[PDB]
Amino acid sequence: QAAMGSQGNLSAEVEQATRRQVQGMQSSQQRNRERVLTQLLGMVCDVRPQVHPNYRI
Amino acid sequence: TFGYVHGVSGPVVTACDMAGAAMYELVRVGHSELVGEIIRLEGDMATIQVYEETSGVSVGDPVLRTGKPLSVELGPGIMGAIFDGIQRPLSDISSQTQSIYIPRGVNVSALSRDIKWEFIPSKNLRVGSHITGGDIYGIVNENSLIKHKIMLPPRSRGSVTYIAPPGNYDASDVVLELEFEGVKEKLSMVQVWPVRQVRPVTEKLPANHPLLTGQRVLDALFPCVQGGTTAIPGAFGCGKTVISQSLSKYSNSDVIIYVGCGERGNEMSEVLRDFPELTMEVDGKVESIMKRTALVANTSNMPVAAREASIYTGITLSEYFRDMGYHVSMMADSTSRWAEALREISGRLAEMPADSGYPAYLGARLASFYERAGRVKCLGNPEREGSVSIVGAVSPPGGDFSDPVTSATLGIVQVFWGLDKKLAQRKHFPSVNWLISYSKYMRALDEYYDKHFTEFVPLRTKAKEILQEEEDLAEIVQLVGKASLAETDKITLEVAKLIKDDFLQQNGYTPYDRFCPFYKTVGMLSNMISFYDMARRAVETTAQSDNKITWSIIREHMGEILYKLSSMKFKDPVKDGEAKIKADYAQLLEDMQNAFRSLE
Amino acid sequence: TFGYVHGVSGPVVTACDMAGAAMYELVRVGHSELVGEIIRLEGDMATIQVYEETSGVSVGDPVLRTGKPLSVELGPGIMGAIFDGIQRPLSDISSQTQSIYIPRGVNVSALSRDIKWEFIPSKNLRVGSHITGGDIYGIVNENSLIKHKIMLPPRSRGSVTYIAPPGNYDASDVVLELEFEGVKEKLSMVQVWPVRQVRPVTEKLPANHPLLTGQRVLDALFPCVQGGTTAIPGAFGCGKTVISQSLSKYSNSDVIIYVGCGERGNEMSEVLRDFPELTMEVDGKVESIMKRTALVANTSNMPVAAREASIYTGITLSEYFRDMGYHVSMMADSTSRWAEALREISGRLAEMPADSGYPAYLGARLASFYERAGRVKCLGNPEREGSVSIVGAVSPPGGDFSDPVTSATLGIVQVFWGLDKKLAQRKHFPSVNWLISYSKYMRALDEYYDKHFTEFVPLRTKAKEILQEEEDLAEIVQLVGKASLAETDKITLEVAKLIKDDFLQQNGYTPYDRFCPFYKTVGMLSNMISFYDMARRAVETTAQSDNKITWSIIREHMGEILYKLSSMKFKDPVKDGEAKIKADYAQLLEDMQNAFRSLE
Amino acid sequence: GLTSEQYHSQVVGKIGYIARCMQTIDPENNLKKIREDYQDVLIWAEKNYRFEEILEASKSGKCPNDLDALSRRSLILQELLRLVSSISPFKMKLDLIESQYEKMKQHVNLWKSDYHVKLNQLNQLTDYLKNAAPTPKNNFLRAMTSVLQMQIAQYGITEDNEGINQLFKLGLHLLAMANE
Amino acid sequence: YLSQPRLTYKTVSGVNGPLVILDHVKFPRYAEIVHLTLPDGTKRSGQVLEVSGSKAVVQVFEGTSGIDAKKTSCEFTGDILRTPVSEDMLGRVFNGSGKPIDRGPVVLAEDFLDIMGQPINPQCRIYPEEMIQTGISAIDGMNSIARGQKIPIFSAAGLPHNEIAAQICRQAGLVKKENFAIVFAAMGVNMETARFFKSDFEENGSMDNVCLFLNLANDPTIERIITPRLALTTAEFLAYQCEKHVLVILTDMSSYAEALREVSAAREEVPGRRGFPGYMYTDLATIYERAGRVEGRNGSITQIPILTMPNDDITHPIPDLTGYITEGQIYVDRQLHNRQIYPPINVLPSLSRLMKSAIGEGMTRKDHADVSNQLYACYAIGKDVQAMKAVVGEEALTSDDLLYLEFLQKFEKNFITQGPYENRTVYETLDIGWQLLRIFPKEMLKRIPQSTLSEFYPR
Ligand SMILES: Nc1ncnc2c1ncn2[C@@H]1O[C@H](COP(=O)(O)OP(=O)(O)O)[C@@H](O)[C@H]1O
Repeated sequence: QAAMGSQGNLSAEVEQATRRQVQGMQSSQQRNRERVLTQLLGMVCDVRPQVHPNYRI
Repeated sequence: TFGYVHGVSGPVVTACDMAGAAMYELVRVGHSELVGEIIRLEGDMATIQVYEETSGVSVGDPVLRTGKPLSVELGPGIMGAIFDGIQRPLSDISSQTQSIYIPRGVNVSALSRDIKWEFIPSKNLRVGSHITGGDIYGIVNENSLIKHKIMLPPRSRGSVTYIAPPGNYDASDVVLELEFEGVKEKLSMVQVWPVRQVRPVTEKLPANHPLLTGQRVLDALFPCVQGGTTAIPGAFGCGKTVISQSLSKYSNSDVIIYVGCGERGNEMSEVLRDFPELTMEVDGKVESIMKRTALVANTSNMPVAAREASIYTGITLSEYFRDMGYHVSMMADSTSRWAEALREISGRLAEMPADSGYPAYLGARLASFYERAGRVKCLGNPEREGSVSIVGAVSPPGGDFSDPVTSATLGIVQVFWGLDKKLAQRKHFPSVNWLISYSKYMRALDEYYDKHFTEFVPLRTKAKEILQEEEDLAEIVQLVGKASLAETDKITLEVAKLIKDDFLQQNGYTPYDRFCPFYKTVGMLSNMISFYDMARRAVETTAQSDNKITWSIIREHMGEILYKLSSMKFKDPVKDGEAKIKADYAQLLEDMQNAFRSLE
Repeated sequence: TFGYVHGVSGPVVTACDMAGAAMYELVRVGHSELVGEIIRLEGDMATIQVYEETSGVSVGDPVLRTGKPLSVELGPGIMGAIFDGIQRPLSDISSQTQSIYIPRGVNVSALSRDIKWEFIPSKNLRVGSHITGGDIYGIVNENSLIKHKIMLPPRSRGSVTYIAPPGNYDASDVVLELEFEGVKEKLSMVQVWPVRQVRPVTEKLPANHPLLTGQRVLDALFPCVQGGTTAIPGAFGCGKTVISQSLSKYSNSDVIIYVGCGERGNEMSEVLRDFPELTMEVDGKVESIMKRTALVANTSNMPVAAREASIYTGITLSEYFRDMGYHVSMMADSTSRWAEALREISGRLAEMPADSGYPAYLGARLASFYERAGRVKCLGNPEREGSVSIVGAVSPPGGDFSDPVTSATLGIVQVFWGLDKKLAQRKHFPSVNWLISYSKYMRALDEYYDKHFTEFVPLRTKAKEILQEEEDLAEIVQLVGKASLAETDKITLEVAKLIKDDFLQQNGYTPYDRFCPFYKTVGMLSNMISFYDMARRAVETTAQSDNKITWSIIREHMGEILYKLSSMKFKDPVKDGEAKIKADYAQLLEDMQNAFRSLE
Repeated sequence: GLTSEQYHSQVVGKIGYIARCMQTIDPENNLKKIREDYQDVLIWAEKNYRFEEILEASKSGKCPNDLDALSRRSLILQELLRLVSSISPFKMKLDLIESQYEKMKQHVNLWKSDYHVKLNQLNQLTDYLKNAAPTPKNNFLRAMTSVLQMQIAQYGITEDNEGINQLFKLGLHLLAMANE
Repeated sequence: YLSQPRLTYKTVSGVNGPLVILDHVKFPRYAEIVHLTLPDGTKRSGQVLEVSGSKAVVQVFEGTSGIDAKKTSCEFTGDILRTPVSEDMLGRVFNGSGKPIDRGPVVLAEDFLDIMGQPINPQCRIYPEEMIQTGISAIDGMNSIARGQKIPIFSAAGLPHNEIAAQICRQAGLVKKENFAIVFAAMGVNMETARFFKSDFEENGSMDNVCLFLNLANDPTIERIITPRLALTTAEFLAYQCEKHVLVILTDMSSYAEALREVSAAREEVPGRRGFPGYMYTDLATIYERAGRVEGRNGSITQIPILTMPNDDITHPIPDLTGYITEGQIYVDRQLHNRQIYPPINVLPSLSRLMKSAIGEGMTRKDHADVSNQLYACYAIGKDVQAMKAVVGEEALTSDDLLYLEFLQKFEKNFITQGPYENRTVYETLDIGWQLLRIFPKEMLKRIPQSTLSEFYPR
C-alpha cells in the first residue's frame, strides 16, 4: 500500500529531464536551421540532368 | 575490347558483344572492374563467374576483355604474405586503403614493385649462353629462410644477351634479356603463370621421404611422404584445421602454403598471430616460420566464385616454390568449400548435376588438382628435387563420408586421415580414426625406416595388430561383458587403451605435445609394445603353472610403471633434451623389466 | 471482369484476357462456374488451379473474376451452420438442390440473404459520429444464446452518415453508411475476410485464465488457458470424442468451431450426426450447442483446396467471434489430413519435396496458424477481450511422434493431452495417459490459482510427483515384488492407485461427474493429498518406535475413510451445491484428522 | 501490432467513443469531476471536428494518441456507464457516481476487478429478464434483480455490501437452477 | 548522392510465387530495391534477384499475393538495400524490416549502411582472446566464450534456449577479476518468445542498450532473409564505428534457413542435403562471419545464434552447416531438460573454438585447460560406463566404473546444474571442477600433468 508514492516523483523528475532535452534540441535546431534549409533548397534546385553512364552513342 | 553486361544471376554474369572472348579468359565486369573468368560462351555472349560480389552491377555495364587467363605473379615477396583468392596482397590493400574491408575491384599489384631485392646472378651465365625454361639464372636473398631462386619462365628459352650484375633490383627492373629466332625477350624478377596450367617438370620421381608432422598417430600409423596426397575428412569440430595448422608449423617442408579455401577468417588471423612468434633454428639462429609460410586466404563469406581461384593460386605458388628445389606443403583448408562453390556456379548455369547437386566434373577437377603433388625433378639446367605435398581437408556434410566430395577425394588421395566425431567429443585429439584411416606410402617408406629407425616397423605392425584385436574384443564385450574374456584378451584391451589414451591422442596446445619428434614417437611405442610383450609372455608362460599371473596382478604390482607409461607423453622435447628423453625411456624400460622379473 | 479459358490440363486452366487479375485471386471457370485460384500470371495469361473437376471445361469458356482471394464470409447465420472448407453451406446446398451430392460449381451464398435478422443499432451512434474498424455498431439476436455483434470491418473508418433504425434486416440490406475523405462506404450486416490474413487486434494479451473442460485430469494436471494451443493424438480408441464433447458442452468457451479438414466420410457423418444432438444447460434450459457452434466439415473427396483452407476458414471464423468479444474454441479434427492436402498442393504445383515429401513451408504454415490462437484486446471502441483456443488434433503414424507434422505441432503447441488407446482398453476414461501429456501454461496460471485456488498448485505438484514415483516403483515391484516395498513406498503406491482410479478416472455419462467443477476437483485432490501426507507422517514418525505403523494397519483402521475418499466422486455438483460439497469434504478431512490422531 | 494508419484511426474512434459514453452517462453535464478529467479528449468532441481533421491531429500528436492510456480511460468510463445502465430505472446520486468513478480509476486493472465481475453478474440477470417469459422463476428473478438494482443504486458496487452479495449469489443460483 | 528521379514501371510481365517479374526495365541493377504499390495502395518492398536485358525478377518481401499484372506500380530505388543506422537505434524495437513498432519515429540516420556489409580483411582481423564470463558453469568451465566469437546455442523445440540466452545476456562480463550493447534479431519467433526476451531485457536495466528486430511467426517469411542482416549492420555500426561491444543474438536461425529454402525452392536453385539451397553454407557464413574484433578499433561483435535442431538431429543441415561456420556450439540437451537439469547443456557435443586461447595463465587461471579436458574425459567415460551398465547391470561394474558413475552424477548435479540467476565466476567453476575431479586418485587423471596435479589436487 505504501510503495505507490515513488511513482509520482520518478515521473516528475524524468519529465523535467525530457523537457530539458527537448528545449536543448529546439535551441540547437533553431541555431543551425537556416543554413541547412538554404543548402537543401540550393541542392534541390540544382538539377544537372544527365543520362545513365551505361548509355552509349 | 569491351563487352557489355547482359544479366546477373549472382556470381554468374552474362556479357554481350564478346564475339572472340576465349573460354576461361579473364574479364573485368562492371565499372568497379570486378575480376571474372569466362566459363561458357554461347553465340556472341559469354557467361563469367565473377570473383567479386556482383551486387549493384547493372545491365549495360562495361566488361573489359583482358586477353589472358587467370594467372599469378610469381617472384620475390610471396613468403610471409597473405593474398586473397586472386592473389592480391591483403596487407598491401590494408595499408593502401586504411580500411578494415576489402574493396571490390581493388587492383593492387600482387608483388610489390618498390622493394629493392638483393639479387646475385648465376656465376656461370654469360652473354651468348644458351638458357631455357626452369634454368635458375639468379638468386634473390628474400629472407633468412628462403633463397628465392630466380628461374626462366617455363616456355622461355634463348641465348642470353644481358645478365644483370649483382646488386639491388626491383621487381620491375629488367634482369635478363635473351633472344630466340631473333625475337628478344626481356625478363624482370617476376613471371606470370596461368594458374590452371600445370607447371612442367622434367620428371615425377617416386615419393620416398616422410612428411614428418607433429602428430604421433599420423607420423607412425599413417605416414605421409614428401610429395604425397592426403585427405582429412571429418565433421565440424573433429580437428582437421588444427591438423593442417600443426603440419604448417612443425614439419620438414621448406615452404608451406595455406589456402584457407572457404573457411573461417579467424583461423587465418590466428595463423598470422601465431606463426611470427613460432621459430625454427637454422644454423643455430632462430628464424620465424612466417618467413617461409605464404597464406592464400579466402574466407567463407568472401565471394564464393573466388574459392576455386584460391585453390588454383595456392597450388601454383606451391609449384613455383617446388621448382626452386623446395619441398612445399600446400594445406587446402577445405576442398569441400571449393566443391560447393562449383555447385553454386553450376546451379546458376543451370547445368545438370551429379550426385547431390555437384557438377559432373567435380571428380575430374579434384583429380587434376591433386595430380600436381608428386615429388618432381624440377625443370631447368641445375638439377634439383622439389615436392608439393597436398594436404587437403575435407568437410563432409553431416559427417557422412559417403559425401560425393569425400568419396571423390578418397578416390585420388593416397593418405586418408579420417577423423571421428565421437573421439573429438571425448576430446581425443587428434581425432583420427585408426581403423578406417590408411596410408598407401608405408611400403615406400619402409626403406627409410629400416635405415633411420630400424626398430619402428615391427612396433607399428604390432600396434596396429593390438588395436584391431582390441576392436574385435570391444565388439564382443559390448554385448557379453568382460566376465568371459581370456586374460590375454584383457591385456590386449588394456594395452590398447594405453596406446589410445597415451600414445595416439596428443594435445596439440601444450608445450610438450605440440610437436612430438619421431624419436619420441618411436620410443613411446617401443615402451608400450615392450610392456605388452612382457605381460603377454608372463601370462602365457604362467597359464599352466599354479601361480597364474593375470592382468589384475600385473596392474596391482605395476601401478607405478603403468602411470609412467601413461605420462611418457608429458616429456618436453625442448625443455628436456632428446638425450634426456631417450635416457628416461630407457630407464622406464629397465623399470618394466626389473618389475616383471621380480613379479615372475 | 470476364476472362476466357485458353487451355485446360488436369486441374490447371490457363485463362486469356486476364490482364487485371491478381495473384491468388478467385475465379469462376467454365459455364458451371468452377472455383479456381490464380497461381501464376504471365502477361494476360493467368494460370488457375481449379478446385473442382475440370472435365467438360472447353476453350472459350468464360472465366468470371471474383475481386477477392479465398475469403470467408462473416456475419449472422454462422452459428449452427455446416460449411465446407471453402465456406460452401452443405446444409443449404442439400436443402436447395434436393440431392445427396454437391453440384459442380455450386454458387450458393455462405450466409442466407433471405433470412431476416432482428437488428438493434448501438444507441449512442448517430449521424456524424466518428466510427473506426472494430466498432460494434449494432447487435443482432441470432439466438437466445449468442448475440451476434455487428461490427465495422478492420481497414474501415469514417463518420456515420446513416445508421438503420432497429428492425428486421437481411444480409443484403444496407444497415450502415459512413464517409471518409469524401468516399462513402455502405456496410451491410455481412463482411468478408481473407482466410489467410490475420484479423487485426488492438493487442494480443497473454493467456492467464483456464479453459475449463470438466475433466479432472485435463483441468487439474494439464491445464489449458483461454487462448492456448493444444494437441491431441488421433487414433481409433483414443477417445478424442470425450474432449470434443466436453469442450462443446461444459467448457466456458462462448463459441465452438469444429473443423474436420478432410476426415473420412463416415467419421464426418458421425460428427455431423452427434454434434447437433448434443445439448447444454444454460440459464436452467437445455439448449443445443449448435446455437453457439459452427462446423467447417469436409470429407477426403472434397477439393484439396477446400481441405487445405478448412483450417484457415475455421480460424478466421474463430477470430471473428473473438473480435465480437467472445471466447472461441477451434478444434481441428486432424491437422494431419490438412498437412496431407498441403503436400498434395505442393506436388500439384511441382514444388521441391522437403523432409519426407512435405512442402518447404509446413513448419511455417503450422506455426503461423497456431499463432492465431490467443487472448486479445479486441479491435474497436467498446472495450472487449476475446480469445481463440486451438485444440487441433494430430495423427502420429502408428503412435510415432517423429513425423514432420506431429513434430511441428508438438513444437508449436503448448499443451498435449495425449489420449491413450491402452488406457481406453484398460477402461480408464478419460484415457489421457497422464505421463506423456504435458502443459506449459502452469506458470501462466500460477497467478489465477494463487488468487482463487491458492492450494491447488502444491496439490497438483504433489499429485504429479506421486504418479511419477508410482511409475518408478512399478519396475521395482517386478524386481523384488510388493512384499519388499517400504511402508512409504506402499503408501505412495496405494494413493497413486487412489488418484488413478478415483480422481483421474471419470465417467462422462453419469449425472454426478459428467462435469466436475474446479472447486470440486481441487477439493478431491486436497483430501487425497491430505490423506497421503498424514499417512506418510504417521509412518515416518512411528518408524522410530517398536509399535511401527504400516499401510496395512492404516487400511485396517480407516477402511471407512478410504471408502469415503473413493466416494468423493459421487457428489452431484447440481443437487449438492458448492457449499454442501465443500462442507462435506471439510467434514471428511475432519474425520481423517480425528482417525489419524487417534491411531497415532 | 497495428499499422500507423490503423493505430491513429483507433485513437480517433476511441476519442469518439469516450465522447459518446460521456454523453450517455451524463447528458445534463452534472458529472463535473469526470468531465474535467476527460476534458482533453472531450474538447475534440465538443467542437465539430471531422474524422479527417481529428485523425490529422492524432497523427501530429496534438490530440491524446497514447492508445493504451486512451483504452484505460475509456474502460474506466465504460464500466461506470455499464453500472449506471444496469440499474437504469433506479438512478444513482451524483456523489455516489463520482465516488465510484474515483474508485474505478484508482483500481489497478478493471478487466480483472470485483466491480467488473459484479457488473457481469448483474448484466447476466438483466439480459435474461429482458426477454424471459412470465413464469414463477422469471417473476422471482425479476423481483430479486429489481431489489438488487435498487441496492446497487443506493450503495454501489465498490464495497462488500452483504445484502448485495447475498442478492447476487441467490439470483445467480436461481438463474442457473433448472426451469422445472 | 542520387539526384536523378527514379523510374516507376507498371510493366509487370509475370508473377510466380514470391517473384514478381518486370519487363522493359531500363538498365536494371542486380540486388537493387523496388517499392511495389499494389492495386489497393498496399506498399510492399522487393529486391532484384536477377537481371537479364530488360527483365528484372523482383523477390517481394511481403509475398506476391494480391499482386496485379497491369496495375501494380514498382518504383526502382536506384540503389541496393541500405539500412539507416544511428546510435539512437539502441533502446528501440523494430519489426523484421527495420520499421519501428514501438510507436517511436523512424531512424534519423547517422549513416546509410549496405545491408549485406563487407567481409573484413583477414589481415586486419584481430583474434578474440578476452574470455566472457557468461556465469554458466557449462560454458565458462568447458566451452569458454571469447569476446568476438560466433558461438550459437544449438537447441530443440521446447528446450530452455531462450532462458540460457537471456542468462548469458544478463550475466555476461569480462573475466578481469563496462556494458554489452545487445542487438537481438528474432526470425519467426512466437509472441511468447518475443515477449519473454523483451520483458527480461526490461526487467533488467538493459533496455537502454538493447535494440530489438522482431519478425514473429505471422510476419512475412521473406523478411526473415533481411532481419539478421539489419541486426548485424546495426551491430557493425555500433562496434566498428561507435566502438561498442555488441552481443548479437539471432533467434530461430532455423526459421531463417527455412525461409531461405522457401526462396531457393521458388527460384528452383540447386538443392543440397534435405532440400536446402546449395549455397546455404555461404549464406549462413555471410550472417555469422560478421563477428569478432578488428584491428585499430576497440569494438567487437559477439554472436550467439539460437537455432532449433529439427528432430534433435545435430547432423541436420542447419545445425551442421552452422557448426561448420561458427566457432563452437552450446548444445541444449533434451535428456537433461527432461531430467530437469538447468541449464540442460551437453558439454560433450558442445564446443568452443577460442577457449584454447581465451583460457590459461594470465586470463582466468592456469589449470583451466587441464581441468576442462579432464572433466571432458571423465564425463565421457562415465557416459560409457552408464551405457555398459544398462547391459551388464550394477554387479558387473568395477570400482573404477563406480567412481566414474559417482563423478557423472555429481558433475551433472553440481557443475552443469545451476540457478537461472546464479552467476558463478570462472574461479568458482574451476573450483567445482576440481572438487569433482578429486573423486578420482591422481593416477586416474591422465590428462592433467603431474605439475598441475601436485599444485592444485591436494587442497
Ligand atoms: N591437436 C589438437 N590438440 C588439441 N585440441 C585440438 C587438436 N585438434 C583439434 N582440437 C580441438 O578441436 C576443435 C576444432 O578445431 P578445428 O580443426 O579448427 O575445427 P574444424 O575441424 O571444424 O576445422 C578446436 O577447438 C580444438 O580445441
